[PDB]
Amino acid sequence: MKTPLTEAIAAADLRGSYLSNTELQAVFGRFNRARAGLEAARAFANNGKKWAEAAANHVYQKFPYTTQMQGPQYASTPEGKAKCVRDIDHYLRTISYCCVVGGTGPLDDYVVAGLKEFNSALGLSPSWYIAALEFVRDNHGLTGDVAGEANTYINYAINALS
Amino acid sequence: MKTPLTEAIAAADLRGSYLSNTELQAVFGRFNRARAGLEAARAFANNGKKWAEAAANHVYQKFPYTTQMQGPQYASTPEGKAKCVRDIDHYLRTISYCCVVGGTGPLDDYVVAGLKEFNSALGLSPSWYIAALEFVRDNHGLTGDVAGEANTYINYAINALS
Amino acid sequence: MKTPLTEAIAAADLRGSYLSNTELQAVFGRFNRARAGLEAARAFANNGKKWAEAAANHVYQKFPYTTQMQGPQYASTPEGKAKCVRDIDHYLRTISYCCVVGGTGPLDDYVVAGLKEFNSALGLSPSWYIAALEFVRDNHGLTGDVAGEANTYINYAINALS
Amino acid sequence: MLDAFSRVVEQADKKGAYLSNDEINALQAIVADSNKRLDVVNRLTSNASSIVANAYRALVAERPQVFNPGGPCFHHRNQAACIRDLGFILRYVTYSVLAGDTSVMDDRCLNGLRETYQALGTPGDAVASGIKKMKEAALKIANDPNGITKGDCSQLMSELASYFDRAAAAVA
Amino acid sequence: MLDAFSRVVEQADKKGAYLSNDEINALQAIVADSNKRLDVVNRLTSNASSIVANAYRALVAERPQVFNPGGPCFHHRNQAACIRDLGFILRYVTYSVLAGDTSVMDDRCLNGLRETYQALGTPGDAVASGIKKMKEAALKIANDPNGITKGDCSQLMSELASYFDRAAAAVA
Amino acid sequence: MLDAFSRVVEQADKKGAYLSNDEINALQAIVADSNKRLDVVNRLTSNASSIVANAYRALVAERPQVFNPGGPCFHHRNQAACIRDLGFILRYVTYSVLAGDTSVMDDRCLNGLRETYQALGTPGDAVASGIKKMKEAALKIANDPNGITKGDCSQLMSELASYFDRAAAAVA
Ligand SMILES: *[C@H](C)C1/C(=C/c2[nH]c(/C=C3N=C(/C=C4\NC(=O)C(CC)=C4C)C(C)=C\3CCC(=O)O)c(CCC(=O)O)c2C)NC(=O)C1C
Ligand SMILES: *[C@H](C)C1/C(=C/c2[nH]c(/C=C3N=C(/C=C4\NC(=O)C(CC)=C4C)C(C)=C\3CCC(=O)O)c(CCC(=O)O)c2C)NC(=O)C1C
Ligand SMILES: *[C@H](C)C1/C(=C/c2[nH]c(/C=C3N=C(/C=C4\NC(=O)C(CC)=C4C)C(C)=C\3CCC(=O)O)c(CCC(=O)O)c2C)NC(=O)C1C
Ligand SMILES: *[C@H](C)[C@H]1/C(=C/c2[nH]c(/C=C3N=C(/C=C4/NC(=O)C(CC)=C4C)C(C)=C\3CCC(=O)O)c(CCC(=O)O)c2C)NC(=O)[C@@H]1C
Ligand SMILES: *[C@H](C)[C@H]1/C(=C/c2[nH]c(/C=C3N=C(/C=C4/NC(=O)C(CC)=C4C)C(C)=C\3CCC(=O)O)c(CCC(=O)O)c2C)NC(=O)[C@@H]1C
Ligand SMILES: *[C@H](C)[C@H]1/C(=C/c2[nH]c(/C=C3N=C(/C=C4/NC(=O)C(CC)=C4C)C(C)=C\3CCC(=O)O)c(CCC(=O)O)c2C)NC(=O)[C@@H]1C
Ligand SMILES: *[C@H](C)[C@H]1/C(=C/c2[nH]c(/C=C3N=C(/C=C4\NC(=O)C(CC)=C4C)C(C)=C\3CCC(=O)O)c(CCC(=O)O)c2C)NC(=O)[C@@H]1C
Ligand SMILES: *[C@H](C)[C@H]1/C(=C/c2[nH]c(/C=C3N=C(/C=C4\NC(=O)C(CC)=C4C)C(C)=C\3CCC(=O)O)c(CCC(=O)O)c2C)NC(=O)[C@@H]1C
Ligand SMILES: *[C@H](C)[C@H]1/C(=C/c2[nH]c(/C=C3N=C(/C=C4\NC(=O)C(CC)=C4C)C(C)=C\3CCC(=O)O)c(CCC(=O)O)c2C)NC(=O)[C@@H]1C
Repeated sequence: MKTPLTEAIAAADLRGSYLSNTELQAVFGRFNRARAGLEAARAFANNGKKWAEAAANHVYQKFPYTTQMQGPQYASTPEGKAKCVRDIDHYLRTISYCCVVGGTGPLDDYVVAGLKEFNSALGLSPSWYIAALEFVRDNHGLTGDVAGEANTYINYAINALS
Repeated sequence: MKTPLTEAIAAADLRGSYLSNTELQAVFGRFNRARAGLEAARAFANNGKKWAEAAANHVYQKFPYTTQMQGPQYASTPEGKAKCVRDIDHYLRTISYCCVVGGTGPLDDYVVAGLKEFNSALGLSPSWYIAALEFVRDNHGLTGDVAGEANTYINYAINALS
Repeated sequence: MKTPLTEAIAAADLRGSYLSNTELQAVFGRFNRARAGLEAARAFANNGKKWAEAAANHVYQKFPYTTQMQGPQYASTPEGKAKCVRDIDHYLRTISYCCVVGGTGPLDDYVVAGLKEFNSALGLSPSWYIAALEFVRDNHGLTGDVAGEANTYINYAINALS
Repeated sequence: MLDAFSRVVEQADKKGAYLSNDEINALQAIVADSNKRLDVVNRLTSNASSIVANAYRALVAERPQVFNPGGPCFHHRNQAACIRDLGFILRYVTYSVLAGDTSVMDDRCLNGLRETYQALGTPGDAVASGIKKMKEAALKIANDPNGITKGDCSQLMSELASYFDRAAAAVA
Repeated sequence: MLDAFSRVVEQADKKGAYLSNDEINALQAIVADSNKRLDVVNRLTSNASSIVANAYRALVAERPQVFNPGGPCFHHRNQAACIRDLGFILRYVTYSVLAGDTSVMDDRCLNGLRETYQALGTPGDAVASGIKKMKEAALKIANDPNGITKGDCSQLMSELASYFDRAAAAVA
Repeated sequence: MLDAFSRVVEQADKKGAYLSNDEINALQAIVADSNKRLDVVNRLTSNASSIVANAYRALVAERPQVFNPGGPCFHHRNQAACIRDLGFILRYVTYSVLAGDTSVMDDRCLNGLRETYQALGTPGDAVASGIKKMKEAALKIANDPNGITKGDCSQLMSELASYFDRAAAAVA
């Protein structure tokens, strides 16, 4: 998919040559920030399923109608709530993959590609997810560079969702 | 082939959507004139083979050389006359198909497509056919809208033949 | 490959027609000079292998370093000399083919196509071959039109080699 | 591409004979119920989005494995590509009801659709189930008593059913 | 694409040896009768239209089913497409007589012509009959005593015959 | 196209579960030796031309028939096309050492390379011999003690060897 290593290779294959000094540095500098990304994906691994229920509750208080209205595509029934915690988890799960890969590759192919065509065709709304996604961005409470990597990809999903 | 129904479908498939209100009317108005077209194709069904011999004689009097000259591609011999009544019938037979289809589809694919490349390569002349085709246009003697449909497609073959 | 006959056919197939009067003359005039070309290819057939050793010695005196330096891609060793007489022969052998064909077809596909990409990738130098190829151009000593045909294709290889 | 009329004309030319009286009457019947035929084509066009959405919802409710992490239809990329495909089938079914012929669907759609889904790893028996549900709805919508002149647009439903069934079989 | 000369050159290079004396004399014979060879190539070019027209006329007179309502070659669309094809074969036959080689015809024309006609439903044995008639004429025209210097352009007719026969076999 | 990391991520998504702790540590090891991995990728890039030139020289010295009048690789046209191909294999081997994954080579290069050489009449067992020699050199160059910080870039050589061996097998 998309990653600075896989990307730098593609931009070299097009030229029909090896990697340039300008690219060698881009890949060399990738491994330098790699440790922070892996530690970020390690944080989601543990308390990642927990943020799912936490964010699922946040969205209910932001938008009360999601848990009271009819039953076509809302979290009114207990069955629909299980899908809300599920959907939020898929976001957090994919975001951690971006930290391991060091690029927005996972989000690009997994959640972003085909985002709108699906949501705005099944009645689902972006505002529900963005709201519960902004929640995690604040409550995850990571350190420094580990929090930097996590946020760069948490907010990215928010940009595509808007 | 070519028909207002098949045509309206194609112009909708290109847009990657269903039929528009502007097209729905075109197909809806097709069925309105459909009864006249079928009754026209019914006229050819009966006294259609008769117009063949009638038109075959007309062309001989218009162009005397078609039945007196050599035997390469003329109606001089009795064998060549059988082909003249045959060729005229193919025109009338196809024209009736245009009435059933409600479009110049049959003529377009059957007689028009490849008309010249063949005729002007085997020695045959358009003037022979146009002459015997104008004959039918007058002598068929149909009613009103039944005659309208028949003529719209009889004269069409004359346009392509010229 | 490339020959006035094969060429005139291609330029006619593109037009989707037969040969024009302007082309018919080009092919008709080919056979007129054909006898000189065949007699030229007959000269190489006999004393052609002899010019190989003769030209192989010429290049050694022009460039002394070719037979004294290291052993990567030079004619220093007796083994490398056998390859020098071989390489020169391939040139003379192909040039005679141009005389039979009446065109630079053989040289174009056999030696010219891919010339540089190979030579300047294996350490070989054009100057070595051009030098030993100019030798033959003078020492072959052919008659008139037989010498004309031979030279037209001997110098052609020199143009591509430069 | 061929329609209900152009197809009989093609059958008449293959024998070098005019369209018989009994054939003129056959197509004459097609024109007589054109109004009903158009209403069918128009009710599916309108309720297009609903039909494919519910057909998708019921299909994921019947086969949750396929649309989950591991299944062939996971990811927003594939999720939207499944709805889109059902939408395609419905569009050509509608085209066929208009033409009174199944050629447009057979060529433009069904042609190599069986090998396509196969070369991509799509269940096929899942797509067919999506079409069978998309059918139940199409019949209920296209044959609603309210808002239309009362009558018996019967042979249209049978034909509508033959188009859906034809499409589902062509993939499973 | 290859010609009578370029083909022997290709055979000489495959062994890494010059063109032998006996081979220089062989092509020398080809040049000696070039005038006759060109006259052959020129008489077919001129009488091109006649040959394919009569070949078509005789072929429909021998197989009337094929060119009638029902047969594969009916409709002005297909009628003109049959003449055109015969014209193609004749054009490449002429190309071959010029080159003294059958490569141009084998690649540009005969290559996949057997599968083509097959995938379209063309009799094949009808096309071959069209070429065999197109041959009878070509030989009569290209070998007429009037208007040309008297001689024996024999081996040209035999070669001309091998080209036509080669083309007809490649489709039937 | 996939790399050492993106491949494990793909394996984690197929089960709908995060990247386990033991997997985080695995890739953690890949980053720890990245400096050595890059030096490998950089020493092959520099000595690229030498490796494929000597691999060609030794291959013609081992199989003189193939590169002579008659053999598949004769003519400047084919002579330069052989070097170029070896160069291709080496380029993608280098790409793989960078990515820590063999996908780029499998898709962009090895994909249909076995059928290609086959449909052209290339020995295949000759190309594989060109890669095995191109390997001997690559290991000697990429693993030279001079000019680099001393250590044990061992698992890189084993991996480098698996890439070359993978390429050679994919053609023979
Ligand atoms: C939680 C914010 C709320 C809840 C949302 C909700 N979503 C669905 C249905 C689906 N959710 C997804 C999600 C994904 N599938 C993917 O592949 C990806 C990318 C990796 C995502 C994000 C999908 C595909 C569906 C459709 C299939 C399904 O039915 O599960 C529902 C169920 C309602 C329905 O069936 O239409 C709900 C309830 N609802 C809310 O109101 C929330 C606040
Ligand atoms: C009558 C106006 C006169 C007569 C005409 C004539 N035509 C031919 C030969 C052919 N006629 C056709 C006609 C068609 N074939 C088709 O598929 C279609 C479209 C559906 C048409 C109109 C064809 C194909 C031929 C060639 C095959 C054949 O030989 O039948 C002839 C015979 C002469 C010949 O063989 O070249 C004649 C005599 N001739 C006149 O002078 C007329 C006034
Ligand atoms: C003679 C001028 C001198 C000698 C030249 C030299 N060449 C090589 C190696 C090769 N020569 C060729 C030549 C051709 N192959 C072809 O297909 C064609 C076109 C038909 C040509 C001209 C090739 C392909 C090679 C490479 C294969 C091989 O090794 O033989 C060598 C050997 C050195 C080496 O292996 O790199 C030499 C010595 N050297 C001189 O210094 C000359 C003056
Ligand atoms: C079958 C699904 C149901 C049914 C239909 C039915 N339809 C008619 C007649 C008409 N249908 C018309 C539809 C169109 N097409 C247009 O483009 C358009 C825009 C103005 C309209 C309204 C139409 C105009 C008519 C004629 C006028 C009318 O509405 O009556 C009929 C009556 C018989 C007939 O063929 O005319 C029926 C019965 N009847 C059912 O029972 C099914 C529920
Ligand atoms: C074999 C089909 C018949 C035959 C032919 C024949 N042809 C020649 C010699 C010539 N042919 C010429 C033809 C061309 N080519 C042109 O581009 C062109 C334009 C000016 C012409 C006229 C040609 C110029 C000659 C030479 C002069 C001449 O006409 O004699 C010959 C004579 C032998 C020879 O090879 O020269 C023959 C015999 N002879 C037959 O018996 C066949 C009927
Ligand atoms: C294995 C083939 C050999 C080996 C290599 C080795 N490499 C290092 C560490 C570094 N490699 C660097 C390479 C790069 N990459 C660049 O883009 C670049 C441009 C400035 C350079 C110089 C690099 C910068 C380092 C760190 C600094 C340094 O040179 O030491 C090491 C040391 C261990 C480590 O991983 O850092 C080794 C041992 N060691 C061997 O024994 C093999 C011969
Ligand atoms: C949804 C009901 C099921 C499903 C569908 C699905 N489709 C694709 C991708 C493709 N579908 C087609 C088929 C067509 N292309 C067309 O243009 C037409 C009509 C003219 C049809 C019928 C094609 C060609 C593709 C590939 C190209 C593309 O993406 O458009 C996929 C993705 C397969 C994958 O593994 O990536 C899927 C999943 N999947 C299901 O689970 C449902 C049963
Ligand atoms: C006439 C002797 C017979 C006949 C011929 C026929 N041909 C077609 C259509 C095609 N013919 C070809 C073949 C070629 N295309 C080329 O470019 C060349 C030379 C380079 C050849 C030999 C092709 C490709 C087609 C299809 C595309 C096209 O129309 O040009 C047809 C029509 C088939 C149909 O059923 O529509 C026919 C009938 N038919 C006969 O009955 C004669 C025996
Ligand atoms: C040299 C080690 C051996 C050899 C090679 C050889 N290659 C060709 C021609 C082709 N090689 C390829 C393969 C590729 N194309 C690509 O783009 C890539 C990477 C993306 C590969 C691997 C292709 C497609 C061709 C044909 C098109 C072209 O010329 O580029 C030849 C010529 C075959 C012929 O008979 O003309 C040869 C000979 N030949 C040897 O003897 C060595 C063993």
